[PDB]
Amino acid sequence: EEFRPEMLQGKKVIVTGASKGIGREMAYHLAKMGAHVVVTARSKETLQKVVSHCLELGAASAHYIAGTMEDMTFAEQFVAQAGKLMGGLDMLILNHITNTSLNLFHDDIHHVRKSMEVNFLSYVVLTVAALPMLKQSNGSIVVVSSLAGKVAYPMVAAYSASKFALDGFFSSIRKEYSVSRVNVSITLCVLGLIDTETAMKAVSGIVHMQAAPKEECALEIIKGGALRQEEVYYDSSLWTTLLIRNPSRKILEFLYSTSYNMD
Amino acid sequence: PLNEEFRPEMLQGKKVIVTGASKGIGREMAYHLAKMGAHVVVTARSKETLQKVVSHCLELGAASAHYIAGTMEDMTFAEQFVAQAGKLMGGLDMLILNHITNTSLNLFHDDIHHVRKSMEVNFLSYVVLTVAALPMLKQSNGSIVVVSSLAGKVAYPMVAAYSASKFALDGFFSSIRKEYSVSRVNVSITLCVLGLIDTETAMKAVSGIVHMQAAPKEECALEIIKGGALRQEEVYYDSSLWTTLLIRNPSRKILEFLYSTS
Amino acid sequence: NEEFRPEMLQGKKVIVTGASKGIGREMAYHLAKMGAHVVVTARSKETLQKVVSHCLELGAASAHYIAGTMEDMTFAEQFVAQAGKLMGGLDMLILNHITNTSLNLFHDDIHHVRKSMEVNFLSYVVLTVAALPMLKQSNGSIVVVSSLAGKVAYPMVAAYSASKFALDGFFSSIRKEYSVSRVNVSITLCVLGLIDTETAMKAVMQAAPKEECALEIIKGGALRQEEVYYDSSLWTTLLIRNPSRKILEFLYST
Amino acid sequence: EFRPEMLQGKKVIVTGASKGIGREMAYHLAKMGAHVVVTARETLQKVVSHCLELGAASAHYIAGTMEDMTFAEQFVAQAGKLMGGLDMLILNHITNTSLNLFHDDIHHVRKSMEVNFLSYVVLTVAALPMLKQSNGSIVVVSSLAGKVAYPMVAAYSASKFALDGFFSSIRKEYSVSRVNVSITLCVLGLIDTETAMKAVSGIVHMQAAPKEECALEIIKGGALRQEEVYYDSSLWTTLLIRNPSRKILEFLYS
Ligand SMILES: NC(=O)c1ccc[n+]([C@@H]2O[C@H](COP(=O)([O-])OP(=O)(O)OC[C@H]3O[C@@H](n4cnc5c(N)ncnc54)[C@H](OP(=O)(O)O)[C@@H]3O)[C@@H](O)[C@H]2O)c1
Ligand SMILES: NC(=O)c1ccc[n+]([C@@H]2O[C@H](COP(=O)([O-])OP(=O)(O)OC[C@H]3O[C@@H](n4cnc5c(N)ncnc54)[C@H](OP(=O)(O)O)[C@@H]3O)[C@@H](O)[C@H]2O)c1
Ligand SMILES: NC(=O)c1ccc[n+]([C@@H]2O[C@H](COP(=O)([O-])OP(=O)(O)OC[C@H]3O[C@@H](n4cnc5c(N)ncnc54)[C@H](OP(=O)(O)O)[C@@H]3O)[C@@H](O)[C@H]2O)c1
Ligand SMILES: NC(=O)c1ccc[n+]([C@@H]2O[C@H](COP(=O)([O-])OP(=O)(O)OC[C@H]3O[C@@H](n4cnc5c(N)ncnc54)[C@H](OP(=O)(O)O)[C@@H]3O)[C@@H](O)[C@H]2O)c1
Ligand SMILES: C[C@H](NC1=NC(=O)[C@@](C)(C(F)(F)F)S1)c1ccccc1F
Ligand SMILES: C[C@H](NC1=NC(=O)[C@@](C)(C(F)(F)F)S1)c1ccccc1F
Ligand SMILES: C[C@H](NC1=NC(=O)[C@@](C)(C(F)(F)F)S1)c1ccccc1F
Ligand SMILES: C[C@H](NC1=NC(=O)[C@@](C)(C(F)(F)F)S1)c1ccccc1F
Repeated sequence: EEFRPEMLQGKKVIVTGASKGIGREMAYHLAKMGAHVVVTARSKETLQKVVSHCLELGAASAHYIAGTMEDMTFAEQFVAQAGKLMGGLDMLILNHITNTSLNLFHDDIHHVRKSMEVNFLSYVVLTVAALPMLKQSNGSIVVVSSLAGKVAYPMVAAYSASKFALDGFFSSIRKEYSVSRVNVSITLCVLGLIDTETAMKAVSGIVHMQAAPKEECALEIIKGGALRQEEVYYDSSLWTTLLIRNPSRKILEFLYSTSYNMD
Repeated sequence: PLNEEFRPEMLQGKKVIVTGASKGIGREMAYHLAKMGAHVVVTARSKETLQKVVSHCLELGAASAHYIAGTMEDMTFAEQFVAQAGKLMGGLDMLILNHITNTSLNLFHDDIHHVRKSMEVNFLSYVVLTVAALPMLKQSNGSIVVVSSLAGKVAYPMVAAYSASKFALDGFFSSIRKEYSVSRVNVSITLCVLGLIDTETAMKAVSGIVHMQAAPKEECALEIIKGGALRQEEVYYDSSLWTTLLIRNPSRKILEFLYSTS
Repeated sequence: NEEFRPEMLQGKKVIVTGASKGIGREMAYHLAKMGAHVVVTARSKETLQKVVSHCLELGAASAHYIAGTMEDMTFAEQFVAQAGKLMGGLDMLILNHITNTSLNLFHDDIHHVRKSMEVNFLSYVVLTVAALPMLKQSNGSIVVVSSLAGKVAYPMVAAYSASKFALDGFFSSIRKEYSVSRVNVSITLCVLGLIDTETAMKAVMQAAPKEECALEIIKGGALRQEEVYYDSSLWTTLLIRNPSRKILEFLYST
Repeated sequence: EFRPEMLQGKKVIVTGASKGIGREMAYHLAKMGAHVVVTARETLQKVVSHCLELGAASAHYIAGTMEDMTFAEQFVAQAGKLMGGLDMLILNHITNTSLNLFHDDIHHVRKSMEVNFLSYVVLTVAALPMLKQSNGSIVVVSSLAGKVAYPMVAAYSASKFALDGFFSSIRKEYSVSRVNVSITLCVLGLIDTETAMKAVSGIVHMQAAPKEECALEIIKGGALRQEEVYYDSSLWTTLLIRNPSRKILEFLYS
């Protein structure tokens, strides 16, 4: 069955990194469809604006909780506070990333580590905190990832490590869930260049290729999440999105799906 | 890569670090390297097992053989280990990154400690060891060998934390190889993708759960070294040597080639 | 955009070639049970009468046979004209016959190569050409039976494999021609592994069931699928797909 | 790795050598100092003389139509006599073709199959004793259309696909029977040949590679005893043509 805006009507959603970029755009779509949303990011000032607009858009309710996802206590506590405020949770959209520039890896281990903590580890912590509420609603988890979390790109090594780790972690637990019969879907989003302020300021110097619109991106993420799709692909090039599928991975996974015996 | 056949003489007098070399694949690499007449420095936590590896290496024919014991959970050890290892041999030609944190098969529930420890031991420390070794490797136009798994190319249930860390290795080191191509760094990076190998540890952890043909650790070890010496980008090793034909990704090579002009 | 149910063949007008034995005979039986009109062909006149009588028994709307050799292109063309006359049209053309073949090393057997190409490939084109007006009348379907050896190289089946490869290239090309020209005739290529037919079991390895093979060919044809895969091993069937070929056709489409 | 030394003094046949890629192959072989025999249906005399100007060890022609299988078998015996043996058989000729939707042109399908495929098998059968003696090479020229479906070239595509099925199957027969003759299938994208440019202008919107390098890459591949040789304008494309799932399935080499 196709996508219909009424799927999100009165759904309780969390969106992280929702103060700008694709995250903000997702908050607004959900707002228009009349969902309950809790947005988060570090900056209370920009979050206050996302919230007022979400209200003007017709969100069933909108609120923010500010803090840094470098802090795993905040991450864990935020999900509880969000869930209690809404009276449950049907969808968790994991979107935030730590600030990153294009540069050749030098000696910047602290940045590799910060990338792994914010972009990967916090997502695991947020998922654990949310799973009980999601099991209750038979809800879904949306993980926002990149082309560089599927293939190798220079200039983004710390950031690619962390997005590859997302695919590794979440694709493994999706298999775990389907045998444990946990009715929580996990959707991985693989995005090419998207025209967000920070992306444009980060890349527009070095490389360049055509950036897709953030507003359509955001909407395509929500729909893959709504339709319990395993992977969402989104780029300006149709070539790229055809090429990003990995049929041989799919083959190996079925091949090996028999050679274990679990209960 | 080098357009030529592997010959053991390629490693004679070469200066090599092997991590997690107290047992399993790591120990067999040290032995192979010793038989070939390389200088070897091995590491792991177990002082006592490391001493035994060193003794066999010396009588096997190593130009020289030493060990330094410590935990790769400690990023200060990792960084110092490499400095100390390069002092022992007078430089470094190959760095083989092989160790991993003790892990066993389990459904993920809420062990964030374990996910964290995995990322630190199986991923972060490899970055730290690589930063420390790069100067020495540049002086010798040498090689980095990163040992990985099937579960670092495809999803596999029960190894979620481990798989996260091995995927991250592909992502990090594959990106650095691109960067080494742009900036003209003559240090090869070989990522090894292994199926089930019959190591003590693996055999106990998967017994009764997975039902697969385990391949021989001795041959596995040699293929890794050969891969490294021939400066291959990837090495594939599995008992079912046809499976290794799937795991290569031409769409990925194409997108990497395609975006190479942006 | 659907799933299969036997009732899709009820009242359909279906030609089955190579229907005197093996898979083709099973296909005719399946179609009879589904209540189709069936015109069967093969060389064996006396065997075909027996196939026809049992098809009636089973519930075919009607059943007829016409005997002849598909080495004769004039027979191929006349057969289709007469099959259409007996049925009042045509909904599905199942092209299944092959010439007699053994596993053998290739030395100097040009005559076997040519004959393979004639019977296994060229007769399929002639029958298609003759059937096309009617299949256009009906928005019908062409079902081409092929082989693993028509996708990949196998020693000892060189002439057979040349003819099965040729089928893929010929019917896959016109299939794209029918898209662009908006001809609503589907083309199904069935790629099959070892099947437990009397002929194959002697000539030759895990053999899949012929009865179940026959139904799967019909299903793909009925659902208007581009390719159908059938082997005793699920592993083999996963691998027969070629995503890369799909990309390149997707590519060159512009 | 390849060096022009490799072909100095080698006895080579080039078919369809009176125009385009074929002609260029003779020239390269001439600048390499090879014995060439070239064939086609006059212009061969022009080609044979220019081969001498470029310093071929010898340069001869035999004119005929590869529609005639008697000619084909005779031409090779003749050519083998003239050079006293054969090292490389380069099969390059094709029948004249146009871009066109297939409708009811069975004669063209038949002609294509005879000239483009059956003749290549006739030439190989006649060449096999000599190529065995000299541990030689067979080089088959094929196309994108011989690996993927492509509208407008159905007949051609069938014949090219048939070359792949046939020659890759015997390649594997040669290995298991330890016959030390190599087989090189060349898969070419669009080349800026005089027939191809006239045939596809205004219809295929594609970048054409040059005649010169194509011939050389063809020659190198066969000199180097490579299984397949891809050549197209697109650096892009050529990573997708390789089919690992085919490789894997063939590894029911058992
Ligand atoms: N844009 C692209 O070209 C593109 C391409 C591929 C993938 N993606 C993916 O899409 C997602 C969104 O990217 P985007 O370009 O929209 O991002 P963006 O505009 O930079 O927004 C990032 C959001 O995350 C927040 N954030 C930064 N540090 C944080 C921290 N320590 N704790 C909590 N939140 C933090 C930011 O707000 P604060 O600073 O106030 O905390 C901001 O709200 C990312 O996951 C990215 O990987 C984007
Ligand atoms: N065996 C397989 O089936 C298989 C399959 C796919 C990939 N691989 C890869 O191949 C490589 C070797 O695996 P294996 O099976 O040989 O493993 P193993 O036998 O368990 O060896 C692991 C090594 O790492 C050391 N180690 C553990 N914790 C450490 C720490 N904190 N700091 C430093 N060293 C530590 C161990 O010694 P101590 O405890 O004494 O420190 C031992 O020397 C790994 O990278 C693995 O991911 C193996
Ligand atoms: N069996 C397998 O393992 C297998 C595997 C892969 C693909 N396939 C494909 O499946 C199809 C059926 O194979 P099968 O195993 O069922 O073969 P089969 O039992 O030998 O039947 C072949 C049919 O073709 C007919 N035939 C033979 N020569 C003919 C001619 N010159 N003119 C007209 N009809 C002729 C035969 O009947 P008459 O003698 O009465 O004329 C018979 O009815 C074939 O297209 C084959 O390539 C089969
Ligand atoms: N050019 C491309 O864009 C392209 C693309 C894909 C594949 N290819 C392959 O490259 C090879 C050569 O192509 P090309 O473009 O060079 O073709 P071409 O320029 O037209 O040359 C074809 C040759 O075949 C000869 N020929 C034609 N009919 C013949 C017959 N009945 N008997 C014997 N010889 C005959 C012609 O000489 P006469 O007319 O004097 O007899 C001519 O010498 C072919 O196998 C083709 O499939 C080419
Ligand atoms: C958020 C963004 N992510 C990207 N993800 C990707 O795969 C890149 C390379 C692009 F989208 F292809 F451009 S950019 C990014 C990551 C790292 C540095 C800058 C930057 F804009
Ligand atoms: C070291 C081993 N690595 C593996 N990597 C893999 O891909 C596994 C699943 C196997 F090889 F496919 F079996 S096992 C392993 C990882 C995690 C737990 C046990 C264990 F033995
Ligand atoms: C009809 C059959 N076709 C086959 N096609 C195939 O791909 C073969 C090799 C098999 F199915 F893989 F076994 S068998 C066949 C072809 C040639 C000789 C015998 C014979 F049984
Ligand atoms: C010789 C050429 N062969 C080709 N082979 C191919 O695969 C084509 C479609 C091209 F190479 F893709 F352009 S063209 C050709 C074949 C048939 C008709 C015209 C014509 F130019």
